[PDB]
Amino acid sequence: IAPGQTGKIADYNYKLPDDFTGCVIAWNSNNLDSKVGGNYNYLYRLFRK
Amino acid sequence: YRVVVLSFELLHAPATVCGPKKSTNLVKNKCVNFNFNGLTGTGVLTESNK
Amino acid sequence: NQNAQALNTLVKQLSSNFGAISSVLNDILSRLDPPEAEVQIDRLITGRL
Repeated sequence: IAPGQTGKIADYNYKLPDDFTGCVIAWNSNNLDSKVGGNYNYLYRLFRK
Repeated sequence: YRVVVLSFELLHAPATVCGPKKSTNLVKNKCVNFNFNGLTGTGVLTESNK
Repeated sequence: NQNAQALNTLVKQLSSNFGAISSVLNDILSRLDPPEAEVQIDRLITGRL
C-alpha cells in the first residue's frame, strides 16, 4: 500500500496514484478483530478483469 | 507440482522470438502504425516485394 | 555543406542513449513500467533538448 506498488492487494482492491501525496499509517490489531476458529468478517477481492 | 518458469531476459528485445501465429490481411498506402516481432520501429502494410 | 552537415549531425543524435536504457521512446516505455520509466525518459528528453 504505497505509490508505484503492485500485487493482488494493490491491483484489485486499493491502489495509490503515482503522484500520491500523503502518509500511510498501519498497525497490528489481532486483539480486536480475531477469535478462536478464525474471524471471517474481513473479505478481500481476489479476482477482477 | 512440476513448476516450469521461463526467463524472458529482454536484453535482446529487438529479435525474432514472437510467435502468436496471427494471420491478418494488410493493405499498403495507408497511415498505419504496427509492429510484429521486435526491431524498434514501425512499418507499412502489405509484404512480399523483394 | 556546413548547413547540411549540421542538420545531419542533429538528426543522427536521436540514436544516442544519453545514459538511458535505450534510444527509442517506444522500447523504454514498453519494457519498463510507467512510474519507473519517467526517471529514465527525462534523461533522454534532456539530451535531445
